[PDB]
Amino acid sequence: MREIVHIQGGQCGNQIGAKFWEVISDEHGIDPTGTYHGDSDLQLERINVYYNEATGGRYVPRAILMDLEPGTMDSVRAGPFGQLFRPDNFVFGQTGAGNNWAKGHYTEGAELIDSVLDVVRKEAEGCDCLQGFQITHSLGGGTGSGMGTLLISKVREEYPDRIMETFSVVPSPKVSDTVVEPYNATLSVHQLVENADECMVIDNEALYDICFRTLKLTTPTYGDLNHLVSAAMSGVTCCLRFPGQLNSDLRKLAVNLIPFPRLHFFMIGFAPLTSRGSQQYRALTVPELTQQMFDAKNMMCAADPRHGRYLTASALFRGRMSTKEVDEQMLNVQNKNSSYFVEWIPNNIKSSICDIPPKGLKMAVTFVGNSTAIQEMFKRVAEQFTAMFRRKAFLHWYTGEGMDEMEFTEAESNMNDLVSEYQQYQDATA
Amino acid sequence: MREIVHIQGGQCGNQIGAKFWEVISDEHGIDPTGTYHGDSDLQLERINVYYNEATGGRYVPRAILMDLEPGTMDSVRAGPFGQLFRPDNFVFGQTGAGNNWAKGHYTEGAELIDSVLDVVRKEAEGCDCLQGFQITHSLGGGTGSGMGTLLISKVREEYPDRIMETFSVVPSPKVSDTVVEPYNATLSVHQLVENADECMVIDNEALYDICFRTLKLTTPTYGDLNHLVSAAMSGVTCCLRFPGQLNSDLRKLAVNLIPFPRLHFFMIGFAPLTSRGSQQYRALTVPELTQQMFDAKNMMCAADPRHGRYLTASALFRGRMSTKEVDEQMLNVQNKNSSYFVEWIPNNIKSSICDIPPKGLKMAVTFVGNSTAIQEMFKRVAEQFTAMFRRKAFLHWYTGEGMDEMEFTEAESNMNDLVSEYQQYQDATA
Amino acid sequence: MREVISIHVGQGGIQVGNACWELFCLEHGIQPDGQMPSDRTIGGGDDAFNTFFSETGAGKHVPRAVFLDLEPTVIDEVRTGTYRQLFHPEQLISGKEDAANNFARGHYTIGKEIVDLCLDRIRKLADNCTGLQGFLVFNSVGGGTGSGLGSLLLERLSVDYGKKSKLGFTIYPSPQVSTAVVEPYNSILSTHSLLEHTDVAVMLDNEAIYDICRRNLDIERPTYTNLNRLIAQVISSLTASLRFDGALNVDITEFQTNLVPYPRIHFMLSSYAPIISAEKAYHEQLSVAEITNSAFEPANMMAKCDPRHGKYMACSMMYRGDVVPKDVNASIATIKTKRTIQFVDWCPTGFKVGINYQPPTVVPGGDLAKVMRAVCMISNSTAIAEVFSRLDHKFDLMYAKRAFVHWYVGEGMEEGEFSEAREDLAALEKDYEEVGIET
Amino acid sequence: MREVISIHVGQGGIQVGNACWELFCLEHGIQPDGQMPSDAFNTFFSETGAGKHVPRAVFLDLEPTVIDEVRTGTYRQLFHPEQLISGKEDAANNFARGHYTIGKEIVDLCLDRIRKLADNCTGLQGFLVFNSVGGGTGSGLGSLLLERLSVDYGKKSKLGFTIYPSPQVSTAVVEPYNSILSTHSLLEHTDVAVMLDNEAIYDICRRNLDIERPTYTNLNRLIAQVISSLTASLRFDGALNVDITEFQTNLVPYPRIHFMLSSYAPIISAEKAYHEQLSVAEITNSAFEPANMMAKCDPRHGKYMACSMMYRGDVVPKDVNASIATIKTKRTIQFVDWCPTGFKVGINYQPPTVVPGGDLAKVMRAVCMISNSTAIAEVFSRLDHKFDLMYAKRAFVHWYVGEGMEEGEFSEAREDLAALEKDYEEVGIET
Amino acid sequence: PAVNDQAAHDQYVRSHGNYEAGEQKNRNYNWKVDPQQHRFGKTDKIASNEVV
Ligand SMILES: Nc1nc2c(ncn2[C@@H]2O[C@H](COP(=O)(O)OP(=O)(O)OP(=O)(O)O)[C@@H](O)[C@H]2O)c(=O)[nH]1
Ligand SMILES: Nc1nc2c(ncn2[C@@H]2O[C@H](COP(=O)(O)OP(=O)(O)OP(=O)(O)O)[C@@H](O)[C@H]2O)c(=O)[nH]1
Ligand SMILES: Nc1nc2c(ncn2[C@@H]2O[C@H](COP(=O)(O)OP(=O)(O)O)[C@@H](O)[C@H]2O)c(=O)[nH]1
Ligand SMILES: Nc1nc2c(ncn2[C@@H]2O[C@H](COP(=O)(O)OP(=O)(O)O)[C@@H](O)[C@H]2O)c(=O)[nH]1
Ligand SMILES: [Mg+2]
Ligand SMILES: [Mg+2]
Repeated sequence: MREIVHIQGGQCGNQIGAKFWEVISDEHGIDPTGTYHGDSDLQLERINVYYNEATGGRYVPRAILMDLEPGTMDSVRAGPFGQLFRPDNFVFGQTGAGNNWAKGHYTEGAELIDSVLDVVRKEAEGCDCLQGFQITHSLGGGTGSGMGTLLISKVREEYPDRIMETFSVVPSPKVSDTVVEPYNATLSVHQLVENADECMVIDNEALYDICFRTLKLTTPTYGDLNHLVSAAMSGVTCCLRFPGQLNSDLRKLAVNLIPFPRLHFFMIGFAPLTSRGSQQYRALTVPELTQQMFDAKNMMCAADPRHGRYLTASALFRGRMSTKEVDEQMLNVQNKNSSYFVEWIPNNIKSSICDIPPKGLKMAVTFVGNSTAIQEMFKRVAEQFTAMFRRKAFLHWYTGEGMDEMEFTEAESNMNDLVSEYQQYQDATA
Repeated sequence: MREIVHIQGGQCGNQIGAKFWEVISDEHGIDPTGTYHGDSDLQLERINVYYNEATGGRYVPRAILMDLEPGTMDSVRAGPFGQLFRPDNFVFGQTGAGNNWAKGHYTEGAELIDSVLDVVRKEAEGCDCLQGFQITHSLGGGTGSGMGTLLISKVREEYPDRIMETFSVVPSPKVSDTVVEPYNATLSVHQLVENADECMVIDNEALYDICFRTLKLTTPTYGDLNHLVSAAMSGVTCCLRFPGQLNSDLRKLAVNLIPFPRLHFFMIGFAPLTSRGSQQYRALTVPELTQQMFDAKNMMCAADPRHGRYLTASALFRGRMSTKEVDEQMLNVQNKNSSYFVEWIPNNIKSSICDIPPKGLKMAVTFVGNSTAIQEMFKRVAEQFTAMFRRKAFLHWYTGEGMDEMEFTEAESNMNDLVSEYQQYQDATA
Repeated sequence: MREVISIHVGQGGIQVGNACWELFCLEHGIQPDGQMPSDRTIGGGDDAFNTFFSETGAGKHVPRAVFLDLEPTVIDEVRTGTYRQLFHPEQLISGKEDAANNFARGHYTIGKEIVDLCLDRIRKLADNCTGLQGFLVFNSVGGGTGSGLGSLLLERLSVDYGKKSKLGFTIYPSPQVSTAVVEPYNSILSTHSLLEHTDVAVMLDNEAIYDICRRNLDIERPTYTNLNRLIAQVISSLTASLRFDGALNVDITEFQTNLVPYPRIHFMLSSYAPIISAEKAYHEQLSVAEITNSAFEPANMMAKCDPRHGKYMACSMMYRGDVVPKDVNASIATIKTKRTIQFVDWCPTGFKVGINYQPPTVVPGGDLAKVMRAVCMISNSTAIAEVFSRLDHKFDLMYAKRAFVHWYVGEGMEEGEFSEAREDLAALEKDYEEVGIET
Repeated sequence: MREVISIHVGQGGIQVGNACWELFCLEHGIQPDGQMPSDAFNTFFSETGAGKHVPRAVFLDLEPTVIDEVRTGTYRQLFHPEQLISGKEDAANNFARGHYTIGKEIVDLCLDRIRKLADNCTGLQGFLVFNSVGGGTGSGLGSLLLERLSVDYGKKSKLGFTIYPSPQVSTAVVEPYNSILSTHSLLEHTDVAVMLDNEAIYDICRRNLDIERPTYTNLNRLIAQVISSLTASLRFDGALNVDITEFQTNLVPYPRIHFMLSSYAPIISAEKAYHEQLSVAEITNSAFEPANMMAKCDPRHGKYMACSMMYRGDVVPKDVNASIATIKTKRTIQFVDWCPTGFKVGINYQPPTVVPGGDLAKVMRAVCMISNSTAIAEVFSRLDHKFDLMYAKRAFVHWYVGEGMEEGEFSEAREDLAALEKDYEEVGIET
Repeated sequence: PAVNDQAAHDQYVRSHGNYEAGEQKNRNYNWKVDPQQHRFGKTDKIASNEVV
């Protein structure tokens, strides 16, 4: 019961998803051929959440892969774990969005979604009791941000009471691969705040720093960055698939983290992370995990958490540990840093404990925090947008496919409205 | 409990620490791989004073290695006992100071000191009940004398109530290896007198004198001087680490040695020390130990202790010995040398006994003395400084990095003020 | 002949219930599978277990309890454990969607589809019983389904049975350490329902139990398993007079006639002594005089409340072991001579003492050391006004700007019940301050 | 049914209580484990019902070094594990640290434990407290403990076995500072005080036991023997029994003058203790010998007020009386005019016990003498001189000031010592 | 995993005093009685009916 479905779109989303399924299958003991090879009963206890059951006893993930070109979806099938997914769930076009949000949301993306909504509707209908959706996509691309945000709107219309997760990779100025990133990123934020219940933002800038310094490996690639995100993604739903002292599903996280409906943008991080040469000098204890958890350099976002005030924060502990240690550590950090925690809400940290740690680790921690420091990212993105739009540069592509400059101004006002509304509580006092 | 964290900076500081940690490891029975191999049960009871936690049945020191150039630490990491230290604690720049106090304290010191302060904060938060800090550095160099004292200032700012030790190797005019020594020396003394709680001055000339005359060894090197310094440093906290008839931690020494707040510069010495050829002819007894302890040539400074009067003195005895003998020998010395002990402080000698002798000896003593005879060390430094400062020689290097004549004039004024206020008590009587 | 029915709702109540049912089976010699050991099947002729269990007609015994929760993880975990064969299969009611710390979810949306099934189970259990004394309900207040379903059950049971006594062993949030962030909201809402529908309430916060384990049991890293073992001993001690012969027996109905002066005032906090480990248990005598003095020690209060800040009203303290009626009288009279412990003026005599012969039992492989004597205390004092006042302050800070409200309004909750719940806590405060005033 | 609680605070108190308790356990026949291999013990030990016993003592310190020795030595089994109170940071010879900074965070638990012990006790005679005056925590916590006990229990007798600094031999350097403050604290809070400075015991050891290199272990054995001889009347049958309360009946003429110094005899090494009969007349003169005083003080420099001597062994009452007449007839030993009868005697039938590995030789007769005399003013005068020389230019004052002590406390203690010396001088004159 | 066994866990417990979840403190006594058994208390000797 209370199972969830997975949808991934674009190149960035597909690469994130292709590694997330690798991580999950390892925990539950599923080989790439879909045959169980585990050792404990708890691995097969709650497999209904992420997997379907087919004749012959093979498990298949309930995931939908969407894109507008077969370039990336041909590689994912030709590589490892390509036989895990159902061949009929692969849906894709033939042209490609061409890094144009208007093309991926108005002209070409709207034409394709008739097919993909059918398989999603079929998947969400055959389940016993749906819990929610989760989306992986990038806000800096055409098909990822274009079709991805449109798919959220229509699914929301059919499932008003279900919850939605989005693991979004927003583009930072320091690492830029497209020249029209500020345009389509801003347009994606407009529709995202309206429909998505929970939004987690990821930065390629921050992931590089973590891999450069904490893991101390000189040559990262997109393979390693996708793995860092994958570990956190499985951590959020860890307590949904394993027993624990304190149980908290996705809905419980939403209630305890969102004070007001429009403020649902979070930052995430993982612990422990140690280099190969320094892994035998560390001792795995709760007091040392909480130090790396709250480290400002460990967050997966370019925003500095010490530049604002934490509205609320959550920690998901995995492994064997005592609740007295966990509870007393979350109290101390709040008292020592009362300046960085907003003061009209007492004890704004929620703790959950799961009894099964990840693969090969005695203990692990996933941190999800809602802080006012996230405003800086939108401010610097909007600054790039207003310089480009004041000259109407590259705007003949969007105006040439049915959308007008009225929408561009309207979207900018809402995004600027969010920051002003979000920063209000940073200086608000009781 | 009542544990201390160690910080070593500069070439001289790193060389001192590389020997001090070897001595401590040999005393506590720690192999070069960091695994306990002791024989007696007492050797493990108080190991948390100096060593941290690690998985695998091993222990790791709580020391931080800091320098602006990677030359010396890359050498010590490949040497003996070099695998104990955590690679995370190794912090280095890429430029170096080049014997410039301004460069190592204003331009490059501020840029790098953030990481060392962060790691020190990590260690201090981790440790159970901090007792204090101890530093090993040389005052005649650029990176050491500047960045170490900047660290002293910041650590005193953050922990105003903890204790602090510094072991300064000040430049001596008899053996000079640098033409710009007086400037940074007086600049560092000006900062250190305000912040340090316990400072213990060492001279290379005195060490060479000792190894040439008492040890009677033909060719001393930096190894033997470092060994003497390490033994003297370990003797201070021997009674803190091990049980004894009278236990006395660092705090008990300060309140018994410092009469007035700005008189906290001591000179130290060790006994017994004998040549290899005369080892089997000598008799190791308490009177001989205290005789060599009060021998003038045994001090580790160029200052003659017979040119001034002792304010207070403290001796830390090691081994099993009768308490009456120690007291009667102290009284006998203080009575037979009543001219060299200032009158208005009756019974100005302190004694402590620890029942665990050093590895190699049956009896050993560490002497610490606060004598009005330390001023000649400051007097000779100031004479060179004013001679070089009258003509403004070599001053453009310092004044081109944010410094000017004002702080030089201020420091020389503070330098003479300490000398005058420190000599006044030599002539002050009851 | 005499029965009591225990109701467990919410994760907090269920996990406490698991510890309690481990102790009851061991106290009566029943194996986890429900069958008595083969060596002494016919040995246990006396039916002292009839208070909690019921004979199946041929062989095993079934507990008189039902398990309730909307989330399936905790319940189905029991069904896969070694206790799968003890409980009746269809009295472990399970849902599909959790309340998710939302009181409106567990009282209007999901809670109304499960309360129907439970009352059917309770009806069948009650008809088997013939001398029913009362109900025992365990639920954590600071939770969604714990406060939601518990409110619905007590309201439903109050009209379905009427005069039957009900006891609530609730767990209120700690003064400073907490798990959730919005529990001050639904704690007040829970307080509204149990005020007029529960005869006796017990304060069992978590901070006090943490300190007891750290100080007396000498456990530096306690967990929830250790906490629930201590609570089980309190439940066993209170009901020990219903199933064991003693000098002074006490019934379940022999609480509200002696501990409730006024109908509104029925909240109380518990205390237990001695709590000691085997390493230092045999250094001291554990005499009657010193075990009863530790009961009044503020550090052994099971709730983080300071009795020195208020007056005592009534104390029901139960002795089990080899205590002598002469010994307790001398110990009690000594207390009255003490000046720090001050009772209210209009209560000249304020001690209800019970004596039992069965010494307390300890689970093998556990923490505690078995001792000849133990005393459990239930005290009604005016000092409990602090725990409600600090909850009132926490709620007023967040509700002043309508924080987290939209999660409740959208689940069938009207805006106005937040205000009216606040007033009743304020009304409760005035009752406590006006009852301890000097006349 | 008569009991007495002993409090050991500071390193000196702990290291003398170790010897006291090994001696008591050996004397009563209880193994270090606390078990008795198959009623007089009831004064010091409490039965747990099945097997072992527990001493009526509590250990205090802020430095965990000495306590960890007890919890790991051969006596780990004897003591209750939560009455070995241990701190984390030592006072480090700073009196204000042990009275104003960290003494207020540990004294509460000590009072709790003492209350628990006193509730168990039923015939509490009084308190024994052992401390080192010339130290930080010893003078600090001891002061706080006496201040709290004096209001908590009231009229219960408290006896302080303090150890003042020696005239010329001492270890610390700020030690004269905090001895005066502790003197103020204990003057109005201790009913009977005994002086047990170190230098006098060193002389006794060298002169009698013929050991040239004694240590603290040898010294603490003598103090334990003195304590056992003092308290043996509470737990053994004798011809004349003296309680604790018959010391606050016979030795303190005026409420202020309650300081005294002790003596013990015979103390002879075994190599020469058997060539002499050591009759009662010999031991009674060795006790009055000025060189045999346990405090570095000269009794010939003042009068005598009261003298209590405890005989244990096979003594005969008439033999004691003849010794009293001989002492009175001697001209060097003179008593004050307003005290015609000046001796209180006690006789006990239990011979002294011998600890294996010790230096003392077992003898049939032994006398412990407690004397109140005007000669004790000289130690106060010499510590006053040392303090005045120290305080002339305000040395080491900032260390105490930066811990919460007001400036005028030193002056108040100084005038207190002046008043005490004036009281001794005015009471020493004739009528 | 590179995890420490019991022979290192006990050493670290003795060294730094870090404990597992809900682990008692073992002071390593020497018992004549069995700690698992025995009721750990002093009982006053109770006689039979003396009033007769
Ligand atoms: N003493 C004790 N308290 C517990 C335990 N488990 C949970 N709690 C308390 O219960 C509160 C939250 O409610 P939970 O028990 O976790 O869950 P619930 O009451 O069933 O409500 P839901 O979360 O909606 O399912 C926490 O703040 C804890 O204080 C436990 O095992 N022992
Ligand atoms: N007779 C005797 N005296 C001792 C012994 N140990 C210490 N002292 C006395 O104690 C004095 C110093 O104070 P300490 O007891 O050592 O230290 P403290 O009182 O515990 O105060 P802190 O050092 O701050 O803990 C010395 O002058 C000694 O005379 C001992 O073993 N036997
Ligand atoms: N983490 C991660 N980021 C990626 C990967 N591939 C591309 N990106 C980022 O995504 C941005 C471009 O998005 P894109 O893939 O073109 O979106 P799409 O056109 O909708 O598929 C670039 O700035 C990259 O930094 C990947 O494999 N992993
Ligand atoms: N005792 C000792 N002194 C040293 C050693 N190495 C260098 N020195 C002294 O340190 C002085 C040079 O200081 P330096 O290392 O350049 O200071 P820095 O520039 O701040 O690192 C020389 O005068 C040496 O006498 C050593 O191994 N042992
Ligand atoms: Mg639950
Ligand atoms: Mg001490």
